[PDB]
Amino acid sequence: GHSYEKYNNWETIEAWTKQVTSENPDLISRTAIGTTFLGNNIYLLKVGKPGPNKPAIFMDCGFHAREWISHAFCQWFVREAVLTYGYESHMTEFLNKLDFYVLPVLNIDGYIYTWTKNRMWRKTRSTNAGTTCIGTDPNRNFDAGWCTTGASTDPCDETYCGSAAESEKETKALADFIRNNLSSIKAYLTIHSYSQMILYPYSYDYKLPENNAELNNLAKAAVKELATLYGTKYTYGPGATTIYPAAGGSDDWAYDQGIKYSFTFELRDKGRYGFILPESQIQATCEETMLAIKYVTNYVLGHL
Ligand SMILES: N=C(N)Nc1cccc([C@H](OP(=O)(O)[C@@H](NC(=O)OCc2ccccc2)C2CCCCC2)C(=O)O)c1
Ligand SMILES: [Zn+2]
Repeated sequence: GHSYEKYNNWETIEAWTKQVTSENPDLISRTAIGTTFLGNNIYLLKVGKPGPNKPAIFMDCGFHAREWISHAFCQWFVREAVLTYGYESHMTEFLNKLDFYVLPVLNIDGYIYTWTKNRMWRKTRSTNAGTTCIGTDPNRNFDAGWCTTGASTDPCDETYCGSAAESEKETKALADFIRNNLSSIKAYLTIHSYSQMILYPYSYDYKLPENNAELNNLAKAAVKELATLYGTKYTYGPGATTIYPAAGGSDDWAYDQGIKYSFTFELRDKGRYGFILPESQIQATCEETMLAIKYVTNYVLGHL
């Protein structure tokens, strides 16, 4: 049984994507953009009032298996969009004017594994020749300064960058989809935990975006909206120096594809529970994160 206030396993999440789609056929369609190393379907939800050539925002969760509040949020978001459509002015405008592409869980095989075997697992669950070490890091596997810094060429490492960029069926599937929908996608948002931050490019080098001032202003105003609920303090800035150098990330890659608004979110907390954020903080985390996402969304409306 599914709950938005608890963490769901992949069976429950899969069943939910099918169920939430069938009940909101007017606001949600559902596809699979590919399969994982183990053969699981990577589901994508398109949320919005259908219409001709609508611009889109793309958000994914569950890059990293152990970061459960991530997966929890994509689900919370989807329910917020469909429950509040027509009743809350801003989301009503949002869904009429654009589409949200929500990818609930990218790294499905890893996420299963954190339920079955190792709650602290991070990487995919693909094999590597010549070793029993399992997994590539999805967020070192994109073609953005690939494996030049902040990434390991050791398969046993937590940031193993893979045998080549897009070696993972999962990262290939996501890149392929983005690359084929470049004309419509205006923002890219990728949800991780933890740290309470909003990051923008770059991490594969120490240069800043061409619209550096704009993204800085935007992040600053987003973390302000988020604080308004419970006073939760987020910080923000470029990835390389706000967290660490790390090439091959999807935010840098999407940006260099030409998506001008490209952010990595780190949700709660600051380490007191870390990846094991208790279920009793899901709702409050998700509620405050919504205000940040919606603020960014409204701004992007200015550029359609
Ligand atoms: N292009 C990017 N690198 N973008 C980016 C920006 C901010 C964070 C991140 C990601 O960080 P993350 O996985 O969410 C996560 N990092 C993490 O688990 O790192 C594990 C690790 C283990 C061994 C070596 C190096 C790193 C949080 C970072 C902030 C402190 C708390 C943990 C990432 O490492 O892919 C990526
Ligand atoms: Zn992560």
